[PDB]
Amino acid sequence: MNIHEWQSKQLIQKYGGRAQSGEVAFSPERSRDIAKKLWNQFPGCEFVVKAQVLAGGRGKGHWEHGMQGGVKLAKTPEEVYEIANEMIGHKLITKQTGAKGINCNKVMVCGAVDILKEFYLSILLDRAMGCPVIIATSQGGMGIEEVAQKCPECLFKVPISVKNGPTNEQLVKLAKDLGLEGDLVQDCVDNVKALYQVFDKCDSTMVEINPLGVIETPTDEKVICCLDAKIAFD
Amino acid sequence: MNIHEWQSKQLIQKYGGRAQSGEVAFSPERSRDIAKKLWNQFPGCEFVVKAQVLAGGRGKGHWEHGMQGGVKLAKTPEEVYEIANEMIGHKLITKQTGAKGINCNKVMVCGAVDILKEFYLSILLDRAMGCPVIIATSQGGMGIEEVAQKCPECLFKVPISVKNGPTNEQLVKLAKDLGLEGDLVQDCVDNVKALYQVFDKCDSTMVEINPLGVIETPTDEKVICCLDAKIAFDKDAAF
Ligand SMILES: Nc1ncnc2c1ncn2[C@@H]1O[C@H](COP(=O)(O)OP(=O)(O)O)[C@@H](O)[C@H]1O
Ligand SMILES: Nc1ncnc2c1ncn2[C@@H]1O[C@H](COP(=O)(O)OP(=O)(O)O)[C@@H](O)[C@H]1O
Ligand SMILES: [Mg+2]
Ligand SMILES: [Mg+2]
Ligand SMILES: [N+]
Ligand SMILES: [N+]
Repeated sequence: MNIHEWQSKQLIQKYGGRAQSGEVAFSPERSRDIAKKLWNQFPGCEFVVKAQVLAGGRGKGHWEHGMQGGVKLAKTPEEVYEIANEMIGHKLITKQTGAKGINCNKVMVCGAVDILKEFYLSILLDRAMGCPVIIATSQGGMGIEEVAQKCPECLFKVPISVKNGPTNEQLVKLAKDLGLEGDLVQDCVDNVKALYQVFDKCDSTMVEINPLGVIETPTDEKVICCLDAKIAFD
Repeated sequence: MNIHEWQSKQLIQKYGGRAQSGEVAFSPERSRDIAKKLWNQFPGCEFVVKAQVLAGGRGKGHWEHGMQGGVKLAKTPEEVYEIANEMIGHKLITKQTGAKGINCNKVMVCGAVDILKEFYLSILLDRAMGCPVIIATSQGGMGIEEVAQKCPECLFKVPISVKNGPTNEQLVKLAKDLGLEGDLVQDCVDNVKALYQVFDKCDSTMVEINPLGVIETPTDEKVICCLDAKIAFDKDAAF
């Protein structure tokens, strides 16, 4: 059992992680209202509409009626209406779904942000090791399968003490191994700490953040932020 | 009679202008909640808390009990609570108010944005000329009075046909006179068109935008945006 993106992100926020939960809408009219209200706070901003379905590969998927993409850029609230209207009540087809696609009943409306770096981060129980493991790569753009066979220096695997959880030294090293400097190191530490707490305290089978991003705020500060989230349970 | 910033900005938006209306809160608890919810959309953004009072010079004002500023930057939702708690139910003292200040009953919570340029733009009925006039300077940071005597080249005054309203050629020239190029020229034209419609169709005696800004969106697009707004009306006007 997997939970939806927005639910996973809200759970991450509850444990102190930074994640763009946006706001969910169950109608295209409501989606447009969310975007219009957000223009009162950041005039001229763009939007991203994210189909909330239990499946990956949304961005490169397609809809029966012709729309391309399950994660779509929109420049206006009316474009948010148009995009959400093709998602809600319709089926999205991705490589992780059969040709049957999967039904979508709601979308996430997000502000469009500048993404500087994309990381992959997952937390799971590694049966071989017999302990929790934090897996991460500094090349979140490309799949994790390929990364381990086209640039293994960028993939990192961190065994975790089950009883003591991650140590500060482990997380600091992981942040620097991913290429982070300055304030971003401790920012990353805090976020991975929160991601592990979600994993441990929620009895999760997997916490996968793809991508864990370095984004710019509207005033150009660099911060760590979960831009996607998949949390699984048995 | 002047109306509050929140109302002026929403009125400008109704007529197609770009203005940061933010969201109004009547308690510090609500102010915090607005900021926290906004972090779901632009994580890590900063905030600006703006006292809604009928007086200018808020940014440079002070509160009796020690806080400095009526327009204040806040880095977190809890700082928004702290700042708003010192505004709501308290009196702000500015250059335009008396010594005792003026009561503040609500604040605007706004997202912090990068401001590239600040312009002054006003639309009013010039009695001497006997027609509406659009006044603007490319130096909105300094007072319009300072501009007229230390850089008059930056102040522009455009008489408007009362019957036909501003022409596209006047507005294009004004945008270029203010130093704009590229997409910002037409962006400025559209926004000033909207401001004049507010002035004309709402029977206003003054629409003052100080500053009319060039701001960056979160994805670094440059757009025109009203960052302050003062609209006046005359209850005892000539019929
Ligand atoms: N708010 C956003 N602004 C800009 N780009 C975004 C935003 N959120 C996500 N993206 C981009 O969209 C891509 C697809 O989104 P994602 O949530 O990962 O869905 P999926 O992995 O199912 O395709 C991300 O890899 C990221 O590059
Ligand atoms: N959202 C914002 N982000 C950053 N700075 C802002 C924002 N809105 C306004 N400002 C700045 O705050 C200053 C003071 O606010 P303003 O609305 O002009 O009030 P007042 O003129 O009464 O001081 C503005 O001139 C502008 O420089
Ligand atoms: Mg993803
Ligand atoms: Mg002002
Ligand atoms: N940015
Ligand atoms: N910016």
